[PDB]
Amino acid sequence: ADMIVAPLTINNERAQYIEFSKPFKYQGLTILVKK
Amino acid sequence: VQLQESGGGLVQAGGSLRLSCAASAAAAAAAAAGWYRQAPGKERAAAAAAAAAAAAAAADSVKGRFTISRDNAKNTVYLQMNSLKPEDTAVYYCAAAAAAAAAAAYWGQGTQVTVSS
Amino acid sequence: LEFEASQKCDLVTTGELFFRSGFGIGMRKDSPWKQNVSLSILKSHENGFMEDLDKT
Amino acid sequence: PLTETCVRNTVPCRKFVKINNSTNEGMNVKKCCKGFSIDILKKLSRTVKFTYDLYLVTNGKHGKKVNNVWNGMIGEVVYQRAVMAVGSLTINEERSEVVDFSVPFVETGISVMVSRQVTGLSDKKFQRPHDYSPPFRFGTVPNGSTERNIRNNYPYMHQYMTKFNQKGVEDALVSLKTGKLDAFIYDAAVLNYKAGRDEGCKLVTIGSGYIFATTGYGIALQKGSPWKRQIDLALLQFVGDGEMEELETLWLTGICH
Ligand SMILES: *[C@@H]1O[C@H](CO)[C@@H](O[C@@H]2O[C@H](CO)[C@@H](O)[C@H](O)[C@H]2NC(C)=O)[C@H](O)[C@H]1NC(C)=O
Ligand SMILES: *[C@@H]1O[C@H](CO)[C@@H](O)[C@H](O)[C@H]1NC(C)=O
Repeated sequence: ADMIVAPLTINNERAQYIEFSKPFKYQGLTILVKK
Repeated sequence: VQLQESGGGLVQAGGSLRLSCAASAAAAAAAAAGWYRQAPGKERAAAAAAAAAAAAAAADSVKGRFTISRDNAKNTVYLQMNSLKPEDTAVYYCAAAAAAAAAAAYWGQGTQVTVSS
Repeated sequence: LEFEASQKCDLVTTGELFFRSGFGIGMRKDSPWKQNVSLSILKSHENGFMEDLDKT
Repeated sequence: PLTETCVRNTVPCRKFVKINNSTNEGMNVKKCCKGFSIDILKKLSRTVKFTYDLYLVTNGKHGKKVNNVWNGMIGEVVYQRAVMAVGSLTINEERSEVVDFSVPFVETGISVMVSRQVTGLSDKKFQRPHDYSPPFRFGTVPNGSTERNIRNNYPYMHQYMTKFNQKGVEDALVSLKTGKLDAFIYDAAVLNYKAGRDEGCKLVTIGSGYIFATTGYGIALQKGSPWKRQIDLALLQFVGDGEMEELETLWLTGICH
């Protein structure tokens, strides 16, 4: 294929080869617990 | 510092000219050189530029009509202009900035270029 | 995780975000589509259709 | 004046002046400057081997494309005044049309600030000032980035904003505190700071940090320069190493947090 449309994270390991551009939704990291 | 502009005259539409601005200085490697145009009734406008690195930027308005060049050996920047149109009638000016100095906007006496039938 | 906790109740997330990143499309290098898709996505985001789809 | 310099971990920068009463001269005075955005490039240029000088702006604040011409840092870059350009710069549709941008590193957008009663951009209160209560006011600093974006979607609010235009930043907040205005609109990345380092926590943003038109801040470079790949990769690397959090904490403090 020639494109990916998926919730892909941008990081150093990927930026070397495939050029991801213009993020459209910011997100971080959290942790789940039962309550 | 002081500069000096020349090269104007009267030329029929579609003709060409070679304007030139020159100044004296021992550091002439590092100066931005820009061309300014100011017609009656309009504000001063940028026309062409040259960077210290050696890049050329041309304004999209009259893009392709003229061309810029700078000689590192001899302290003079001359503007080669081609395919003249009546829209270009104005007095062109030369300027420099940065690499020291203060009160940075430098303007020559002025050279008028006339394009008409 | 936030959406899943909102939908499937009795589950909660603990702590604030300890990282920052972004989601985005990916293309093979030197592909023509990149410039225009990046230009257009910004205009779409400015318009608000992306914002409207969120509440949906 | 102890040694005609300033302490280490700060970069000098040659600020221009408009002379004294425009009589003559006008001295390029050396005065070092610091802050957040300047600090990031100091650490950045220790791995790309840069050599750099700084000089601040001359006219305007950010820029606007009027009469098919530009002035501002965006105007400076398009005419090659400086290869790089940093500082408070907002990514947007019009700006990226002429000059390229890098990957953003801090998230932001627009927000509203009020003293001490509405839901947001669809609130019916913002729709029309024809309510029973006397009309209230907006801050909406002119010649900015939001104003061009605000004009884009619906006009009738902005012509109302034309009657009353605030100036500066500090001058706006005191006017809200006194009661000259009631709804200040500006970008969120700075309103959260001002509400934080404040007195009494009397000023807050609406909702739980509600944000509209999310946007990022980044560094703009000249079009087609080879610096593009390197400046992008290096900037992304520091994000992974957990450096943005540390630098954020020092210059983004929370008193009301
Ligand atoms: C990106 O999109 C723009 C959309 O306008 C393209 O510009 C058009 O390009 C086609 C052929 O590529 C021309 O026939 C049109 O005349 C262009 N439109 C205008 C208004 O000039 C542009 O070519 C696209 N570029 C890439 C790399 O995809
Ligand atoms: C803001 O725009 C007005 C429009 O008339 C102008 O007079 C004023 O100088 C501008 N202020 C700036 C660019 O700081």
